[PDB]
Amino acid sequence: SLWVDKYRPCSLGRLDYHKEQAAQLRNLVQCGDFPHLLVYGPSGAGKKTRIMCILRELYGVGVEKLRIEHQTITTPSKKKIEISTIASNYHLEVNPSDAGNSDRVVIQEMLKTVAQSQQLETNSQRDFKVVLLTEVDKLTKDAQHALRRTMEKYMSTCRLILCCNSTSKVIPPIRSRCLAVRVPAPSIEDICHVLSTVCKKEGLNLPSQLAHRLAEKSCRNLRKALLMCEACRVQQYPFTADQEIPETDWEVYLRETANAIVSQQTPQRLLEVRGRLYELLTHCIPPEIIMKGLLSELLHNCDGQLKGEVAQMAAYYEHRLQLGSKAIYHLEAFVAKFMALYKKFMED
Amino acid sequence: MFEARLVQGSILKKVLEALKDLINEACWDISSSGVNLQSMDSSHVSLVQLTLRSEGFDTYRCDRNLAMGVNLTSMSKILKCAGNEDIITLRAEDNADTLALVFEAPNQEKVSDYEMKLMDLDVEQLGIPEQEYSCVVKMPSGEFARICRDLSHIGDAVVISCAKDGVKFSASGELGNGNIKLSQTSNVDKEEEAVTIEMNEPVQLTFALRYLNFFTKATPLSSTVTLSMSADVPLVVEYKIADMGHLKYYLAPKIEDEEGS
Amino acid sequence: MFEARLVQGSILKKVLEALKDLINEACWDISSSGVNLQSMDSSHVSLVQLTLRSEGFDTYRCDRNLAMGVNLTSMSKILKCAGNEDIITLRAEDNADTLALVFEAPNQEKVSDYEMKLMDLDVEQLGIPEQEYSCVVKMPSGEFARICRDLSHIGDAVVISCAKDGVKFSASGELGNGNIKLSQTSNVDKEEEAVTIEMNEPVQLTFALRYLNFFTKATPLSSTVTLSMSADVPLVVEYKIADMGHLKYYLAPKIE
Amino acid sequence: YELPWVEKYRPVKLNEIVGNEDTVSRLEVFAREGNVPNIIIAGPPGTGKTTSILCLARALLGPALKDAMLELNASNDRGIDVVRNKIKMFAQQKVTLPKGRHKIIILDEADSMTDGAQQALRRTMEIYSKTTRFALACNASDKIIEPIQSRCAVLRYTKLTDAQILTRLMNVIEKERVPYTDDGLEAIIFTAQGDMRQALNNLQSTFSGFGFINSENVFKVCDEPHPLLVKEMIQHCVNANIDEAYKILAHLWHLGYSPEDIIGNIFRVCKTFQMAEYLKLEFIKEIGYTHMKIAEGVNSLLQMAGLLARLCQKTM
Amino acid sequence: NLPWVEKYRPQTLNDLISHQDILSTIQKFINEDRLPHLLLYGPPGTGKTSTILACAKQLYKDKEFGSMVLELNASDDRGIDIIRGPILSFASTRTIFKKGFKLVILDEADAMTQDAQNALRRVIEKFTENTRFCLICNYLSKIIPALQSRCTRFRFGPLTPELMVPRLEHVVEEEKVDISEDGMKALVTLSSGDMRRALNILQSTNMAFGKVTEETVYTCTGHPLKSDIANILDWMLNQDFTTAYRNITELKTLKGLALHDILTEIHLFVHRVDFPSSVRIHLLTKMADIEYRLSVGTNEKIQLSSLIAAFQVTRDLIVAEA
Amino acid sequence: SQRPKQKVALLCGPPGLGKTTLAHVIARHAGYSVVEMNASDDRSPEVFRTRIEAATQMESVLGAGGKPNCLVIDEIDGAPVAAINVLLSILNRKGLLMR
Ligand SMILES: Nc1ncnc2c1ncn2[C@@H]1O[C@H](COP(=O)(O)OP(=O)(O)OP(O)(O)=S)[C@@H](O)[C@H]1O
Ligand SMILES: Nc1ncnc2c1ncn2[C@@H]1O[C@H](COP(=O)(O)OP(=O)(O)OP(O)(O)=S)[C@@H](O)[C@H]1O
Ligand SMILES: Nc1ncnc2c1ncn2[C@@H]1O[C@H](COP(=O)(O)OP(=O)(O)OP(O)(O)=S)[C@@H](O)[C@H]1O
Ligand SMILES: Nc1ncnc2c1ncn2[C@@H]1O[C@H](COP(=O)(O)OP(=O)(O)O)[C@@H](O)[C@H]1O
Ligand SMILES: [Mg+2]
Ligand SMILES: [Mg+2]
Ligand SMILES: [Mg+2]
Repeated sequence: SLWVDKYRPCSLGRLDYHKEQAAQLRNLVQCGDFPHLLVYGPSGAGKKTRIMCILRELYGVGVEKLRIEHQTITTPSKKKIEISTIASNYHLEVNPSDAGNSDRVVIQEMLKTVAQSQQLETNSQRDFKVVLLTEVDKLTKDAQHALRRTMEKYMSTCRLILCCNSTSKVIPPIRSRCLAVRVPAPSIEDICHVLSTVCKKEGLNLPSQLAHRLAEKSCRNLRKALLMCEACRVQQYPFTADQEIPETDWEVYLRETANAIVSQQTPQRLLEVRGRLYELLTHCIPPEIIMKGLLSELLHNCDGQLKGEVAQMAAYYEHRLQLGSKAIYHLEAFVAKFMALYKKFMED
Repeated sequence: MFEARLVQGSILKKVLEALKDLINEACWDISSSGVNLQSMDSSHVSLVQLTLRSEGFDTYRCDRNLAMGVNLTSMSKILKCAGNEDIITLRAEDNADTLALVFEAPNQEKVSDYEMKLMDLDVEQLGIPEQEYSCVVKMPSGEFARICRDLSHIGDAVVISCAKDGVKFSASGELGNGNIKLSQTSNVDKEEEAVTIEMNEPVQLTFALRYLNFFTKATPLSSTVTLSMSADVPLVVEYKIADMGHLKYYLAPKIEDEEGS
Repeated sequence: MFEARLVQGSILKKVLEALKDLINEACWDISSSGVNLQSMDSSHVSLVQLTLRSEGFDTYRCDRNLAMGVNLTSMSKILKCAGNEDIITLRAEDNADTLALVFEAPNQEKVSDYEMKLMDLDVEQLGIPEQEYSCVVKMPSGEFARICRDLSHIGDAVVISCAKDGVKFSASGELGNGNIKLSQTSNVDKEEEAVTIEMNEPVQLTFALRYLNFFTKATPLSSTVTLSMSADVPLVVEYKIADMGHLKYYLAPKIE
Repeated sequence: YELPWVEKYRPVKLNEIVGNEDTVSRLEVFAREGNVPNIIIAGPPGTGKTTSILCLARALLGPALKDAMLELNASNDRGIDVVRNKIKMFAQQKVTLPKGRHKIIILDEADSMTDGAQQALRRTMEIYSKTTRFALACNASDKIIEPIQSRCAVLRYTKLTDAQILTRLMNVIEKERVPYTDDGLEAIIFTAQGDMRQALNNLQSTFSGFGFINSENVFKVCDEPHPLLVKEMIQHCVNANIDEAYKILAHLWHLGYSPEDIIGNIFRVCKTFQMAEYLKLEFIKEIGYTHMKIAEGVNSLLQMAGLLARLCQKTM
Repeated sequence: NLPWVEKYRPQTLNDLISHQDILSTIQKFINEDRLPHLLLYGPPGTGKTSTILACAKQLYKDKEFGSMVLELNASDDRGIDIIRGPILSFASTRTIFKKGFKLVILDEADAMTQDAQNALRRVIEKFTENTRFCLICNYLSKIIPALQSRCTRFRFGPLTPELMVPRLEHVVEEEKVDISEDGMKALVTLSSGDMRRALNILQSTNMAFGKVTEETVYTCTGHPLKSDIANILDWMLNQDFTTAYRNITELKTLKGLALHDILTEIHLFVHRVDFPSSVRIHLLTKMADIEYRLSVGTNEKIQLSSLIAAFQVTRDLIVAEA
Repeated sequence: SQRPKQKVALLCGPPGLGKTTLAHVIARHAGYSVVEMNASDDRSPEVFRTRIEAATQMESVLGAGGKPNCLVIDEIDGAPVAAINVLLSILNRKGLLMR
């Protein structure tokens, strides 16, 4: 069993970072009229830790007894779509963004179905029940309009906890009626604290300097930090400060992509780097993640008078990739513009 | 003050089942001569005129004329509350939003009061002129209903031709052809089963079969149907509603393109 | 020129009240002996052969042997136009693209002159040999429709076991089992209500109830039905249509 | 009750069609021979796909056309039961036909049919091809599946070159003795844009509307933005002049023109404008971007002003 | 009583004005029986339904109007079903009374899919000598080019103020309202050549403020006056960023103006200003960027300060050019 | 029960290579009477169910056995999901699929 999820907290008092938000949420769920929640922050900050912790504090013992159900829905076109559901006897958890263009269909039908379902022995447990919408940000406009309709009509019997990142694409009038809970990414010292705790439980003597290296290469992402710690334990048990940390294959692939860019400024190297971009894109990783990795591994090389225009073109081609439908044209346009600007930079 | 009593009760039900799917809203024009109705389909192809005379009702009295908007689906449900032998008394006010129908048992044991809410409609009274027809054919009601019910399986249209041999109903569809002939019958023991044809000029016209299938749900109203057909004249389907009035239909014929092949 | 005239019109309705649901299309082959129909279903399991002789038609004229492919769902809407006592006459030319059916009333008030379009089809002649069957059961046809429709709910397949105690129809399914026994009835007032079992060896076989429900739409054709079953030949359901022809169903066995 | 010129001057034989000369000649070779393969005809509207398929079916069948030819169209219902029943039992039927002549199912506007309709189409056209041959007509081949274009022979009809449109237009005009001006007839070409039925209807319409066929009458009965005004607008955008082009913009906006038609005529004039090739590419990209601004729902005068500003700044 | 828009629908080909060519061509078509299928396209509220209804009532009597005219629009469900329903069933049949062609009047015809347009254009070809269609639409560009190749297209265009005043004067004469000299100018400017908005805003400020002036209709409609836009552009070209931003946000909060109307009036004001050409190119580019920027749902104050920002760059440029 | 672990074939690819021709000549090569199917031609669950237990799961009516049949379903890429569900429920039964 991995220690990333084995030593996960259960109660709100055994949290390692953001104690004040933990106390605020504990006193919020201590009284009645628990409102609609919109939890947000960066990836790996620990939103879902707060969410199952809130579910632990809201209910009794049976909060981690989860199972997968499969529910079929019908589009206006005659086609059956099977959707997945992570559910318990006290709550619901749905990812509704897996259905791309039929997100309004599932957002109407599935929560109409669970709203029309009656809580058996409702006097014993609590007043209402909670529904998690795990990936909610990339839902489209009228899907989120049906979502706020669902929030309005079953306000007495079904409150929702929407979890996402980058709420700019989340519509305004769902943010008005939802209590906004913001979970920041843990700092370098809090990541070092929880790494030292997860090593002290498992009989380990991690030096502080290697914990700083793990925190600074995890880029404020605790799950990735604990996975690096696990992989470092697998690689070598005697821990030295000068330790080779096993970085993930797509980051070092982006590093090789970036040094293939800065090596040559010719169309043949552009063909090679377009092949590398295709190999990166075929693994179903998001192109904004590729863009961010390219800019992070690109700013370690370029001169100080050229970082600003490079960053502006990075934002420009990420935005036009979001407006478009095929990623490789905008990505290789960004790479071609960077090569043209760099060869103008060293040519003069 | 509109009080109108009708002893034979299921004849209004058959009148309504004739209007049941062919038209969804209609206006009742009420005068001292009685009840009048003139409406069209939503497609504006078929015209329906329904006339119920004053003397056919049991006790009819009506001080002022009444233009009355009716949804025939609502009283299609309300006249299904009426029995076959029940007595129907219609009641309305001069400025009513309401309509009252009282269904009475023949032994005066069961009394029923039913209310319908009325809707406003703009009425265009299309004055039908009196025209002489080239062909007038009276035939059984069940026979004509069977004629359209068989010929609606072959195609969507019928070619009806009236000539010196008689009347011919034709159809041509993807399954094949169909031609049913009817001749003038000299002697029947009953006057309700004979086909009798009066003519000036042989005619030939094409009609949609959805409309004729909607028309021939008025079969139990009258035992005999009068089809008045002529060139440039619609297909008049007259049912004589006993001695209390008449139900008349008007179908425009279809366009037939002329081909040399 | 082919021209066949038939006085009892409704028997052709009884004949095709069950043929519109088994086979969507069928071939009529015309010879001086009469009119035959040997046809297969779409899934190569059930065969039908229908024979209507020339003696039972009051007017029959077949100059040359003819093959006409008739859509059996395009003909049923030319069939529902019939009265029960109407007179049916069928005509076709020697180069027939069409097939004419002419109806008259019992009082001859109306003359119907329908004419359907024929169709071209691949033709195969599957010669059924002459074989002895181990079990032959003469049984009422209305009861045969009843038994097929009552084990319609029980399952999807049937097992028939004919042995010395009689014939046994068994169906199995999620609702349970339905088992029936019919014995050799000794004394009946009418011969049509009797059951006559001729046996050589006890025979147990399995078939499909959907096709048997399709078979038993021919219950107004005759008051009796012959069930002929043996070890490996398919099940034969025989309806002797009046004194003028016969209708013959072959149903292939299921695999166990 | 005179017939319109679209149906009156329809061709009756296959050599009167001026659309695609090699395809028409091969269709006539197949009409005289008989064994016509499964064909699909694609292209813009008005090229004459319907009259080519109709003339091929007529010259094949002749007197057996009323039984050996099934024309299924867009105004008829084309559900799953229709391709299950009507097309199937037309393809299963027998017609006494000659040695080379074959049954024809004219499937006009096949791009508007549903997916299950084409799913029931494919087996039918592969199996019954010994008797019936499918002659599909369509506008865009993208809405039709690739297997149907595979089992058919695809015949791309080009947009008509203006010369053959002129030859047919002198044929119709000499058939009617309608007076004309030359530049008005070129205006009828400009209003056509490869749509020959549109050229005939606009000429028809215009003569019935106003006597002499002159640029003023056709541009009055059509009321598109004038080519001279939009061409002078693009010319004023070439030499970096926002103001002189904006008087033309205010002239075309106070005349009540919708922005969609303004940007469409802007692109259509910019297609054939005599300027530098890379400059034309940049202009077409900016006109396309403003056309997405229009199509997304921003139809202000300021979007036209910003289009003019972007065309002005792209010329230094 | 009713609103003035429904009380004065021109019932006669005499009452309507500023559409005399459409009048002359359609009456010339209908007297000699050469009327083709019609496609009436233009802005909203310029009288598309009124002229075709008055023409259909000119042809037929009231006692035969029900069997020779069928009216449909997008209030009903529209698509592939109702083209195969009432429309061709009306079109394929004859007349119940007398003889002549029929009429189908389809209001707001640009709201159907192109499959429905293909079905309808084939219906138009199939039955022409007995049916004359009339399709009223707002935008021509939503209609397939073959459908425009069937029916002749008529452009109504704008309602010019010099033939928009006297109908408003006539409804002023029939219904007594307190209206000053600026009332007609504000009615013909504020309604944007749409006379349905003119008689709706006339009833709105008659019911609301009683008297009709420039100030009453501009405060009821919420439009900014020319003095307001002059003050806004004076603050943008005169004051610094804090003072101009504070002035315009105070004015926008007090008067309830909207940034889209401010942008439109500012654009119609820029070409009055004798800006240098590059500065005007900069202004039109940035203002078109802002008007696309409001269309997605951005915060209005930030785009307001963006407009102030662009005008601050321009004032630095004009002083640097001076 | 003597069936292969791969019960059903799923040949796929671009149009116009000869998958149907290969399947037909291999069925004629392996002693099978050919029988075809279009899936979205009859798109309801019930008719698909009737054909899926009629084309397979049956013997032959001809003579002393004759030759069997193997079902060749075409165009099930566009079949409605209930038809593939019926085919899966008839494939996963453990009355048994034999052809
Ligand atoms: N090549 C041509 N030569 C002569 N007349 C033509 C030609 N193409 C079209 N026409 C005329 O234009 C009319 C309409 O042609 P159609 O074949 O109906 O157009 P289409 O190819 O079907 O395009 P659609 O159906 O509108 S997408 C015909 O009736 C002819 O009068
Ligand atoms: N030329 C005109 N002369 C007089 N009144 C007019 C004129 N044009 C419009 N109107 C008035 O405007 C009212 C509305 O006209 P409509 O024809 O309904 O508008 P429309 O052209 O159909 O635009 P829609 O329906 O919004 S697409 C009419 O009832 C008239 O009172
Ligand atoms: N060896 C061959 N030589 C020539 N023609 C062949 C050969 N094999 C098959 N064909 C023909 O080419 C076609 C084979 O493709 P098909 O199997 O019918 O279509 P497909 O490959 O299944 O692709 P789709 O998706 O069904 S269009 C048929 O028309 C055959 O008659
Ligand atoms: N106090 C803590 N103790 C141990 N692990 C923690 C603590 N807080 C966060 N984590 C770890 O950080 C990871 C954050 O993942 P998650 O909750 O899914 O955040 P996100 O939803 O933003 O990806 C979890 O896997 C969790 O194990
Ligand atoms: Mg066409
Ligand atoms: Mg209107
Ligand atoms: Mg295939």
